[PDB]
Amino acid sequence: EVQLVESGGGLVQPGGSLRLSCAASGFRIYSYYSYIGWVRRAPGKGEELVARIYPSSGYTYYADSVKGRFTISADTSKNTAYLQMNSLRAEDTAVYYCARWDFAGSSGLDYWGQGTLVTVSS
Amino acid sequence: NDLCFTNVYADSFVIRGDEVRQIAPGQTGKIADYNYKLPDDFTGCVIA
Repeated sequence: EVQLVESGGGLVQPGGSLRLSCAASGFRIYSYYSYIGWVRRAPGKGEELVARIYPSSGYTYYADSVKGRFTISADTSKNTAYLQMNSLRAEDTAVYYCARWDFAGSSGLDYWGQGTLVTVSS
Repeated sequence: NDLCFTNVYADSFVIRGDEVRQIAPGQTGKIADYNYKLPDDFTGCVIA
């Protein structure tokens, strides 16, 4: 029942952009202060944190490697987290995954989506 | 180690590395849903 459901991967031209979408199924995001972010695994790498959005607090947080280019947003009516990746480069090819952090007094990313591949190439 | 059980079951299988994350409570996917599923209320260990 409770799961992270995602789609939106594909091929993007460097300098352009691609948007990913991860739906919250079995739970709501805003009303429970649940936080949904994105993680990526570039070829040759392990997991890298990309961004997290907290609609209930009105905040977005980012990893240093994507600051200034990637924007994380959410639609609280559609109960969906989105990652808007602008100014993509070949180095950003990765499988992108959505992941769930609940508010806390520790916490962490326990729920994961399936992942989708974002290929950035000319 | 401080928790006593009547039985501990060591369930064993081989999967693709990107599906390791599906052997877990709270998960869905081709392995989590059709091959080997853990309960959301899983109090055990997933070792890979």
